[PDB]
Amino acid sequence: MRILAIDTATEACSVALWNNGTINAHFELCPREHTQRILPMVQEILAASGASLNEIDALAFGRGPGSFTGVRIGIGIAQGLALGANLPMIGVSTLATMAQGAWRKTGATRVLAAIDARMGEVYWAEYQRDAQGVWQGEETEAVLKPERVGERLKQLSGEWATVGTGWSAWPDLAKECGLTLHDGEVSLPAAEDMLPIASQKLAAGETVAVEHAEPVYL
Amino acid sequence: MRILAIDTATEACSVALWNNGTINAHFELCPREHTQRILPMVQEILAASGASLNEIDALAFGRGPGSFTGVRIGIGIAQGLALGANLPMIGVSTLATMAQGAWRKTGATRVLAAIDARMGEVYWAEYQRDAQGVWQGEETEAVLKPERVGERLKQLSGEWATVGTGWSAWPDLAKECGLTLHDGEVSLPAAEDMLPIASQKLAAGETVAVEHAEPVYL
Repeated sequence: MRILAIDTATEACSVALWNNGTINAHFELCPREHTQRILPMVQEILAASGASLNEIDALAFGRGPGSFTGVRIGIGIAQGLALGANLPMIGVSTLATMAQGAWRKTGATRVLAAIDARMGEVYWAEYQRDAQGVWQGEETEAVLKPERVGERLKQLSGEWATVGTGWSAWPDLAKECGLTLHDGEVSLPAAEDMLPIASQKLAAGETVAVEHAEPVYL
Repeated sequence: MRILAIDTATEACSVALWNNGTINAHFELCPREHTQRILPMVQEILAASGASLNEIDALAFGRGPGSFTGVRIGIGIAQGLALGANLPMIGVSTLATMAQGAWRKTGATRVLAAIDARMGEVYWAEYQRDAQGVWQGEETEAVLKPERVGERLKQLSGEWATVGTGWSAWPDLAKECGLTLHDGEVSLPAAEDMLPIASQKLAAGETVAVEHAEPVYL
């Protein structure tokens, strides 16, 4: 089947289409104005793989956390796209997406995701890929102050890969914790990494109707 | 046939559905966050008239002028909705929409539309309904300084109905011009008034594909 993923949760916007494993994706840093770029990206990606919106089985959307406005804009477009085509929707975490990206690029299986939320906050998550490739640790997603993150890091063990803008925003985090951290090579989520996660949810039937697609509230 | 109109160009957001003349509409003042309200409004309206998105013949969208961000958000959702359903799109002017509203509520046939654009500017238009009900004067749409509007008013004649927030923002306009002005009873556009205009365009085949739907640039 086919899965179309869309992400506009952060400073970047991206689209990806999954077709029996074969991926078609596009990623670009999105200005303070995302909306104007999604639709064209979507139509390009669909055309590239010779697919119609009505031929897609599910539409994966970025449920955040991240930009309050950006996350909601993306969900809005996604719903529009899914409603007009009667498509089931799949919410995917921005933090989990970056973790999958770390696995894709560096083979990391334990990811500490930290997003530099404005005004001194950070969106945090501790993700660990299990044997079936499902990222465990969604219950750890939270919005914390740098200080509490530093506190959290002292309770962790084993090695981890770091992903997200939060690390460069608060360089003391990786420095003061006694953990062995590796660079996940992921600063921002990419729709292409949303696909593997959306597919596993589809396989389990964890989808939502258009009217129930919403942003995560941490 | 059926026409679905959506407007989020100004401080208000609205949706309306035309079914062989029978209208179903909803209007509400939209906060600094519109996106979150459109989809539900759309699904409500479609359900109320027992219609599916795929049963609609055209999707009318607010092409502005108005909020730079608001206008683009609306177009984005509309495109999403139209693409997933393979629907032809119809751009409708925010100023013309308010003029149609004035005709609906007061029978006005000559409308001076003025929108209070931020930072001391005003979106302006001189609209006149012809015998077939088509609003002539689209070529007059422009972004002007209050002073130039006052200047423009001195070149006009006959009576006019006033619509838009621009009049209350610059009360000297109606006071210093020698024109007989009547209250159009319309401060903000309503999707329901976009319908008659979208229908005439549909009848003439003046529609655009999803990828060509864009905001007006004054």
